[PDB]
This record gives sequence, C-alpha cells and structure tokens, in this order.
Amino acid sequence: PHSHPALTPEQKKELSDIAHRIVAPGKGILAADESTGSIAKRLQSIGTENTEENRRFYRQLLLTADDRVNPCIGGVILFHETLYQKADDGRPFPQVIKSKGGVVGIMVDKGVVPLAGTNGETTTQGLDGLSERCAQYKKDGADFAKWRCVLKIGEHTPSALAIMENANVLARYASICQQNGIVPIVEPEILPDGDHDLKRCQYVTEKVLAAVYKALSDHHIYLEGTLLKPNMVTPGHACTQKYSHEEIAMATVTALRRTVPPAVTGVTFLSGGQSEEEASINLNAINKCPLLKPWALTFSYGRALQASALKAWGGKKENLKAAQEEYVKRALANSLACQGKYTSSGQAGAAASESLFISNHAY
Amino acid sequence: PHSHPALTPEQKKELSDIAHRIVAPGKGILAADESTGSIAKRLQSIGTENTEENRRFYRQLLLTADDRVNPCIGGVILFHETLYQKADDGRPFPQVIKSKGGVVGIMVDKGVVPLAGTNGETTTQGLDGLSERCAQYKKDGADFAKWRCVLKIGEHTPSALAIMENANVLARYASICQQNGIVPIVEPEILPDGDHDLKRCQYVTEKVLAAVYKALSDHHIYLEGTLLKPNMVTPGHACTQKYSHEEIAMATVTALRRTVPPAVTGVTFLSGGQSEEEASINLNAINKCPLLKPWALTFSYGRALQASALKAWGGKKENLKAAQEEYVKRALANSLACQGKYTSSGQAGAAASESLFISNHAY
Amino acid sequence: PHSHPALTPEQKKELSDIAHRIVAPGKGILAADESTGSIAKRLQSIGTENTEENRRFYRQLLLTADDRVNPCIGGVILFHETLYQKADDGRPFPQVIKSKGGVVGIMVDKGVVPLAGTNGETTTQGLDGLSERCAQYKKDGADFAKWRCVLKIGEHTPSALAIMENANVLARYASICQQNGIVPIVEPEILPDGDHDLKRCQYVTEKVLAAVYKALSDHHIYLEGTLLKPNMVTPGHACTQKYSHEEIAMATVTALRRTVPPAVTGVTFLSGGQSEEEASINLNAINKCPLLKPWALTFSYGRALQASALKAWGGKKENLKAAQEEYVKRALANSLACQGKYTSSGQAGAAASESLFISNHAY
Amino acid sequence: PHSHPALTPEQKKELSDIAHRIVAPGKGILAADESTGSIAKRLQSIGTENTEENRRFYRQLLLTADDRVNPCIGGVILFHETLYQKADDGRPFPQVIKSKGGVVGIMVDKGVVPLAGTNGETTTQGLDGLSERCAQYKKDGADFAKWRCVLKIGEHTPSALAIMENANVLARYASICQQNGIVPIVEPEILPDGDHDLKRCQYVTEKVLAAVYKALSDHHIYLEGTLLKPNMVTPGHACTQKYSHEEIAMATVTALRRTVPPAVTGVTFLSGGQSEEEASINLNAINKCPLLKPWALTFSYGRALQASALKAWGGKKENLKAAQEEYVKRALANSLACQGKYTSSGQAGAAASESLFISNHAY
Repeated sequence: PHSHPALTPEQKKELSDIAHRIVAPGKGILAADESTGSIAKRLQSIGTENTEENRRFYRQLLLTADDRVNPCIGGVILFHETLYQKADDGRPFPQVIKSKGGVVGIMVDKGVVPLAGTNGETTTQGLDGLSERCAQYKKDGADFAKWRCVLKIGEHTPSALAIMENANVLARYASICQQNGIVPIVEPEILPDGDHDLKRCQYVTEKVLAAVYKALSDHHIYLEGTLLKPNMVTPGHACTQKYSHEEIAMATVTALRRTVPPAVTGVTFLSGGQSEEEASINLNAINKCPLLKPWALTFSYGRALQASALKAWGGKKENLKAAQEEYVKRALANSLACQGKYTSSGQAGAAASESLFISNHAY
Repeated sequence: PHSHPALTPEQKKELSDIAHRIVAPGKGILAADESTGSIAKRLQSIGTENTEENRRFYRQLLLTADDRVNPCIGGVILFHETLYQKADDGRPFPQVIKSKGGVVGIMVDKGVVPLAGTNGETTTQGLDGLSERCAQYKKDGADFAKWRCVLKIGEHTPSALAIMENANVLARYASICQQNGIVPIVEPEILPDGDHDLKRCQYVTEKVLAAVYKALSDHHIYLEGTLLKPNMVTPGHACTQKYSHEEIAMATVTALRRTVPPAVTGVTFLSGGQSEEEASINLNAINKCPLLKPWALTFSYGRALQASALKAWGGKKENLKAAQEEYVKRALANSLACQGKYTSSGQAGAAASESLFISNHAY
Repeated sequence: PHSHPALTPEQKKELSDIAHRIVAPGKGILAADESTGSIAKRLQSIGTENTEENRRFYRQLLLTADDRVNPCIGGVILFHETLYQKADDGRPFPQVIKSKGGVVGIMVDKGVVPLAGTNGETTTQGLDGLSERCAQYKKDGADFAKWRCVLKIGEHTPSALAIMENANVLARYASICQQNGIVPIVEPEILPDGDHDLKRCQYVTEKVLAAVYKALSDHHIYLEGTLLKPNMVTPGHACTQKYSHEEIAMATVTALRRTVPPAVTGVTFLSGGQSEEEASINLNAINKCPLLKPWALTFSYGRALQASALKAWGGKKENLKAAQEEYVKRALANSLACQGKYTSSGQAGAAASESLFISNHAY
Repeated sequence: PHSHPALTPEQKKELSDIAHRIVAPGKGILAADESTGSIAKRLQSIGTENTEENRRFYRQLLLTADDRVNPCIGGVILFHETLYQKADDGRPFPQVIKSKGGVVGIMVDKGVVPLAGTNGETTTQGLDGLSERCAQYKKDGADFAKWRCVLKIGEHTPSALAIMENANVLARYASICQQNGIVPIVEPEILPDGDHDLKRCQYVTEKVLAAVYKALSDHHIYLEGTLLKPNMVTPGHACTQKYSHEEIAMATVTALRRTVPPAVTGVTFLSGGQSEEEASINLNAINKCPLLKPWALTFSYGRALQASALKAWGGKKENLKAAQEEYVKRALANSLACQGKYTSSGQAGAAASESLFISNHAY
C-alpha cells in the first residue's frame, strides 16, 4: 500500500499530549454527558423535575468541587448544552473545568439506530457534518470526544455484521476527530445484559476489540492519539454465578493484553451499572493484576461518581456542600483505584442501590 | 448464520414491483435532482437567474412535456425542493409526474466528504436521520431513492479503503431505504477523469461492483428491490486512443456480467459527460451486444436528456415548447436505445456548448 | 488496484471452451471419482472385494456404455487411479471417454481437515504441489478438476471462519487450475443434515455463495472458465415439514439468481443423498422454473447415476449389459431433466416413499 | 461468535512455557534451517562439497558448541535432515540441543508459490498433512515450528491479496501447530529490496502486522504461545539516505507497538541480509529504546551468527575450535544485544557495508 499521511508531526504531537494528560497517573474521566432525556430520568428519581436551570445547577455542583478533585479528574465529558453554560459567577463551564487542570470532553454521537435483518442489533449515527461540529467544539474548548457503540451478547449476537459495521463507524468518527485536533475515545460497549458467564463476555470482548483495531488500522487512525473506553469483562447481570473481583480483573486484563496494542495511550473503563464501591474495587484489582499492562487503566464513570451526590443533593440547594462531598469521595477513591492503592470494606454499603429491573419500570 | 427477515413478503413484493415499473421495456429515468448549486451553474450559462421561480419553471417545463414521453419515462429523480413545488395548475409536481405514469424518486445523500489518509479519495454522508426522511418522503409520493458514491482511478486509486468504505455506506443506505418502502439505486460511480484506457476502467469496475454486491449481501439487502446505476466502461477523458462504441459496449456488458447477479431488477447507466447523442449510441450498442443480459439495461440521464432543452429554452416563456420538444426528442431516442432499436442520427446542429472557454471575446 | 494479466486471451479461450462443452444443452457430468475407500464401501454392499481389477472393471462398465450415453454426458470426473487405467481393448480410460464426446475430469483435493475452534467444522487441503499435479494431469488428457469443501448448517454453523476459509481455499485451487489450463469446478457443499427447513438452507446457501464469488474476485478468477457444483436448496434430512418439487426448484434458483454472476458458464448440481428419480425430477423442475436462469443447470451425479447399475452388476461379469442399461437409462433421464423435458407417466412429479420425519413418529 | 475451546488450560500452559523458554532474558534463536540446496551455496564459498557428511559436520560444529553459549541460545531451528542426524558421540542432534538448555525447532513450510494476477508476488505452501507432521516432529523432540512468508515492497506491492492470503496461511499453520503442542513462529518477512526509504517500510510493516494479527484472531490463535519473527524497519537496500541505528530502532519498535498485542510472548527478529555487527548493533539499539516494550525483543539469526565461523572452517577439519569460537562470540554479542548492553556504535566509515548506493556513484 502507499502511505499518504493524514496527520502531520505537529497534529500527532497535540493528539498524543492531550491523551497523555487525561490518563496521567491517578487521573480519570468524569462522564457528565447525560442528554436532556437521560438526566430527566435521574433528576426525577430524587423528586426534582427537569429544567435547564436545574441541569446547569447540577452540573455546576459536580464541576465546582473543592480543589481536592483536581489531581483525580483528568477530563470531563460534557453534553452539548452544558458546554455553553456558565457558572453562577458568569464563568463558562469549560473554563471552570480547565482552571481545575482538566481537558474538556464532548459527546458527539447521535444515538443508536437499528440494523435491518439482525436480532435487534444497532449501529450508531452522528457522522453527518461531524467535521464542522468538531471544528466548532475545539474552537470552543474541547480537546476530546466520546462516541458510544452498543453491542449485545445473546444466542446469535453480536453478529459479524454488527461487529464489522460498528467497528467501521467508530473508525470513521475517530478519523474525523483527529483531523480537527480532537482526541477520540473509542467506546465499543458490550452490554452486561443477559445471563452469560465470564468466559462468554471475555470471548466476545476479544473478538470485538480485534475488529475495532483492525478497522482503525484500515482507516489510518493514530492510536497514540486515542483512548479506549471498553467494558470490564464481567458476567451477565442475570448470571447466577458469583465471581471474585480477581477473576474479573483477570478476564478483563487478559482480553486487553490480547487485543489492544501498546501504542494506545490508555483505557478508561465504564462503570456499566456497577455500584460506586464495586466500580472502584474492580478498577483497583485490575491495576493490582500481576499481568503486564502497557497502558493506563483508569475510569470514565458517570453514575459511579454521581450516585450519592445526586441523592444527598435531593434538589435541595442547601444540600450543595453535602452533595459535593460524596462526589469528592468517589473521585479520590477512584484516583487511588487507577493506581492500585485502594482499600474497601469487602462489599459496597451505601453505594449499593441502583437495583436490577426486569420488565418492570417502563418509566 | 441465522436469518432474521428484514422485510416481510409484502414489503419485498412492493419493492420488487416498484423497481420493475421503472425499468419496464423502453423506459428510462430522468435525473432532475440538481441542487441549488448544481442547477445554478446550468442556469447562468444561458443567462437565467438562479431563482426558485426560474428553477421551478424549468423543472415544470420538462415535467409537463407532451404525452409521447409517458412511455419513455419510468421515473424522475427529484431534488428535495422540486418535490414540494407546485405546477401552475396548483398540482404538486409528484402528482403531475405520477399521473403521466411516472414513478417519483428522491435524492437522499448529503454529498462527498474527504477520507483522511487517502490520495484525495472520498466517501458519502447522509445516513443521519435517513429513516425519518425516507418514511416522510414515502408519505409525499416518492417511491425510489438515489445515493451517489464517487470513486476515482489513479496511480493508487481506488484504494481498498475507499472501495470498502463506499461499498459499505451504499449498503447502509439501501437497508434503510427498503425499511421505509423506498427502492434504493446504488450509484457506485467510477469517474472518467484521467488518461487510463478501457482495460483499466473495466478492471476497476469489476472490483468496485464485486465489493458493492458482497456488501449488500452482508447487509441483507433485497436485490430484487434495487437498481444499479453505474458508469459505462469507457476510457479516461484524456486517454490517447479511439475506441469504437462496440468495444465500449463489450467492456461494459462483460464487466456487469462478471459482478452483477441476475436478481438485480435493472441497471440504469448515467451519461457522465457524454454528449446526448453519444449517450444514446453507447447505450444502444450495449443493448445490441451478443452477450446474455438477465437485467434491464436502460438509462438515468441528467445532462444527456436536458442539454438541448435548456439551450432551446433560452430562459424565457417564449421558448417553452421549443425546449420541451428537444427533451421529448432525446428521451424517445434513448427509449429506443434501451431496447437496441436506436439508429444514429449523425451530427449537424442543435448541439449544446457546455461552457465557453476558447471562443469569442467581445461576442 | 492495477491489472497484471493472470491469463492471456488464448488461455481464457481454451478455458471458456472446455467449460461450455461440458455443460452443453442436454449434457451433464458423471462423477465417478470415488476414492479407494469410498468405492470399497459400495462394493462391500454388493458382495464384491475391493480389488483394483474390480475397480477397473466397474469403472469400465460405466465408461463403456453404448453411444446412447454420448449426447447425455459431457464430462467424466475420475480418480487418480482410473485416469491411468486401460479398458479391455488396451486403450486408456481417458481415450475411451474422449472418443465418446466427453472431456475428462480429475479430483485434486486431499480431503477435509478440522478447523480448531469451530463446532466440528472442516476445511479442505490439497494445494501443496498442485501446480505440478495439474500440469501432469493436463499432459494426461484431463481438462477439468474437482475440489470439494464441506459445510454444515446447525446451532452455530456454518461460522464466519469456515465460510471465509473454504471460500478462500477454493479460490486458491481455482487460480492454480486456470494457470495450468484446467477448468475448476468449485464445490461448496452445504450438507442437508439437521432438522433445518427450506428457508434456513436458502439463507445459508445465499451467504456461502456470496463469500465464494467475492473470494474468486479477490484472486482474479476468470468466471467464464469455471463451473459451480452446489447443493440444491432442500430442507434438512430431518425436517418435519413437507415441501413440493416446485418449492425446492424455486428456492434453489432464487438463491443462485442472487449470487452467481451471469459470467459463470454452468451450474452442475450434486445429488446429496437424493434418490435417482428424485434427483432428476428436482433437476427437471429447476429447469422449469419461470425465473430467468442466465446459465446452464445440469447435473454432476454420482450415486444418482450409479446405484441401479452397481446394484444390477452384483460383481457378475454376465450381468454387464443389464448393469450398463440401468446406467444408460439414468443418464437419458437426466439428459432430459437438465433441459426441462423430463416427464414420467402422469405429467406430474412422483410421490415420496418413507417420509417418516413428517409422520406422527417425529413428534 | 461462540466459544469453542481449541485448547485446554494445560495445552495453553505447555505452549506458554515453551515460548517463554525460547525467549528468556538474554536468550535468542539459532537459525540452522538452511535447506540442502541453500546450504550448498554457502559450502561452495569455502571450497567445500555439499554432501551428507559435510552438512552434518557443519551443523554439529554449531550445535556442539562450548557451554558458554548455553545461556545465549534459547532455541535452534533445524532442517528436516539435521533433525534425524546424530553427533559424533552417538547422540541425536535434538538431544545435544536439549541438554545444553535449548528447545529444538523445525521449519515446516514447503516453500513459496507465485500468486496469479499479482506482480510476481507469492504465498507459502506446506499445510497439507502438516498436522501429522507436527505429531511426529513433536514425538522426536520438536517443540516449536517455523513458517516463512515473503512480501516485497514496490510500486503497487504488497497487494491487498498478498497481505490477506499470506496472513491467512500463517494463521492456518499456527492453528495446526498449537493443536500438536508446538509453538508456532509467525514470520511475515518484508523484503528489504528496493530504493524505498524508512517511512515507507514502517507503514507497510504496520499494515502487514495488522492483518497478521486479525487473521490469528479469526482463527482463534493462542497469542501466549506464539512468537513473531519480523524484519526490523530498515530502508531499502538501494536507498540513498543515511539512517542511524537509533532511527531504525525507533521506527521498528513503534511499528510493533502499534500492532503487536502485548500477549505476544516474544519477538525474534531476523537479520535480513545484515552483517553480524550491524545486526547486534540494531538489536541493541532496539532494546535500549525508551518506549515501553511489552514483549521480549530478541533475535533468530542465520547468517548473522554463522558468517565468521563458516569462513574460518573453510573445509579444514582442524579449524573446528577456531570456527566454534567465532560462533560463541557472535552468540554472546547478541546475548548482550537482546538486553541492550552491547558496547558498539556503528559507522559506515571504517568497517562499512555496501554503501555504494548512498555514494555519489548512485546519481
């Protein structure tokens, strides 16, 4: 084949730098990119009703935590609106994040659309005018993007089509991102739904990440300028078998060692519906695993950094400080976790709510 | 693999029915899907302003030609605007087209975008929200769609990536279209720009189409409810070698025979810069080839059907009929060609001057 | 991509001719390429020891059937032993077959081997030193070869690995073949085992062939110099649903129309455990399907052309004439079948015999 | 996809162990797999006849080395003949190797065959009956195999086909090996021929490796029981650009980092026509490269470990020890190089190579 460099030595430089700053030792990613609909559900869980002001206030709450958070938070992924909102003192949100030492992230995909002829599988849209939006985003203080692709494990899922198609689109988004000085977080999300064991999930994970990286190679993606946001290898939510956090750290680290090349700056694990405590404990064991990890293994948590804070806040403006505290605790807990310096109480405790719902809550 | 029917027998029936109505014996397709920018170039050449009224009137001009055209036109591809425009009688253009026995088509892609790391190669965007647009377009009288993917021949083109990428986007588009009852026209266009000869073009056409069809298989596209709009195998527009139309017809038919499966209802060739007369002659000879053709071999012309009409229109009502007649002449000339009944007219007058470069100065 | 002529006009010529002559109207293929072990199993049934003499005589009994078979069979696939054997008159078997108007075939594959990591799947070996063997076979009067890959429909079969593998190995065998002036018959045999219905078989068959022809394209295969020896789309050998001959005919032709490009000279269906009469009846209805078939649709039968002959012989020389007749009559019946001119006393397809799997005993 | 364990936990364990022994810190591989034909040319340069004994004596010379190489040689690759030859003391060669601490290897490929339609490209044969060959070789002390694949760089090479095909064939060989408890060494040798620079080769290497690993994943290969035998990223032999060993080391490790998953136990580079010193120097620079190397970077040298010793022999049986010493020094030198503790420099001024191409004479 004949090379035709998509990026210049300088473009590659900026990309690597940004990536290495987000995953810097002890730092992780705050997933604050809940869409108006996602947040609407969560605000109502405490009794609060959805509204722009409430969203701004809530996001501010997380973003204006005391400086203890600074060494823990390497980046914050935001939703389109929050990016253009301002703190009570009139300082635009990206500036607050930036002054705290982090890089501003943006959710760029436009949701998942079904694939015809599949067993309910999907692909993700958002490629239209992506360049134009990536140009505005960076100009407005965005250094990285996030694009989510969902995969599901079943009797005949994920299919060859689902895997190859989803990989191919993630590769496209990534390519576009780099061209505009944007670092792309490739999120090949395999859903925990099902009763499949640890082996199945691990096996699936290996297969999908294979396709993912081969695709990136075909599309000429600069891996040093990318972050991987995969799922931790765990059993299905309906699996009757209990596994030790070590088995999870094992299955996870192994899948990665077999599919993720060293050039990848880092891996930011998603909480995937795990309780706050559990999320940190697993991330700890993953960094406590004897195997050789060529890249950072940190977090990119959403609910696993907001649960207790949301509850403690309860919409009560007076509860601002009490709510921010919970946020801070989880952040520090995970800061240690991505280093293997975390200690828990063998379970979960307060951070153990959530609850598994099977065909019960439509709303 | 495990089947999961994308379409029910009823959906397939409709699709196969529509695709058959467009490529019926002796009928072709009128491409009137120029966008505000494309049509502008054509209006300014004759001296007419690029106004909505002017575009509307010219579009009407062709869409209201005498009934002799009814048997020649199986479908008319319209641009979003023209689709929602009314004729002087207050009737919506689609109703006007379908009353005259024509099937209404719509252009749904959003243009070509660069592929990073390639040699000026591209891909096509437009998939975002396509289902909602296709579902709605169906509600407004459009029965078929059109999507264009541009490929190019060069020292290192088309590349594996460009081929794989465009082939995949086309299959995505089709899948979506068929889910909304819309018949997809795959348009894997291989540009004639260059100095390459017949052999090379043919060779590339065979690879592009093989890839295109395998992609449709992976995507479970219903081949019976599809039309393939390709380029005719011709040498480059700078090649130094005269080729008889017979050779062109041989190379073209051979290429299609090697890659386009029989189930494909019809092939609608595009002019691609050929003179009106040349488009008719090559299409005529294609149909005259001794090789077995298990699919309709007709046209889908733009400039090759409109060239003389635009010129004979002058941009004023006075030449309304004078122009319509040129269009009528060209269509029935091509109507005969897609059956092997056309007989070369010759060359003497009423030709079209596509841009003034080395002519006149003070007129 | 760029061209590098795999074959020259003269080579393409020779191949196209050889292939067309074998599938000439009314003509089919006799598949007597049973390996020493395979034939031993058949001889054991009639009470005849597996002696090279016995093998030579039986093969002779088939090849020396009077001139009535001449217009019926255009090709004879032999085993390495048979190719070098001589008939009673001292003339070599290929000369015998040749004088009778047929072209000699030879099996070249080395059997199937397991694909580790698959649900008991296989792939086929035989590529090592193939070129050398093909050059020898050619010098010895062999003008076409046979390579068989086995695939199976089941719970998680056939898988992507198997499909990709066999499709690719066939293309290797094919390419080599064309280089040595041998016409390759590509045989992607999908076993009829299992309780899978007709629709399942059609789907898998469609997908397998789509992979096959994409593979041939990648390897630059000359489709006009190739034959396809597929399985008919029939229900599983344990299906409880009863199907008519017209249904299997429609399913087989539809599948083919969706995968086999017009350029492919001919399709030589295999028996696949079908009865002698059932095979010919199915072949006939297939050629009586209203759907346009761009290529020849003949047979390449083994047991479906030998059973009665082999059975009547009983290892007794004096039964020679009776045995050969059972054969001649079988060839004659199929000769009409490939032309769609086969009708038994009743002007309808004969009813089945056992059909146990449809009875109440299969519940 | 669905998990179907190709190897039991103990099978994986055996492979991991073998592969790890071969590339333990400080150890490398001795490449003595020169076929009878190839070894002949070498013997001709030292005025020696290529006979049964002469070859055996030469192989003995290397294998019956002073125990000082015991910590240097992790494994030795033998040709089929040598595997069944015995040393003067009456011990079969594989016995000598084992006792001295090294694991016995055997190259199993049967040479390269031309790919049709390509610009003189190739693929490798050897898969036929490979399984039974492995079961026997294993029986006779073999623990690891070798299969070479050649890919040349040029105007349009390597092609997508050569990459796809060679990758698939390497994976087929790998699978068959692991099935018989043999560690397979994947060798996609990218020829250094031509005037292409450093960047072109790195690019091609990245592409080739990307395909190799995807194919291994598709075939369900156990990465922990495999070794890659790639070329170092070095410019073309006809290139006219001076590159320091530091530039070579950088380009090389980065390529592996972007493709080779950390699970790959080790990488045993090949000399690629390099001189003994140059190979030791480049390997040293490669190991002392600042970037994180998750796999063992060692050697597997033929000429670069025999050159001087071979010359010293010059047929004279007396020269035995003097020649054996030159080999010991080379082994020790490289033993230090595979750890990045080798005193050197490398300047094309004193002891230079064919620097003619860089010379003004090449203008």
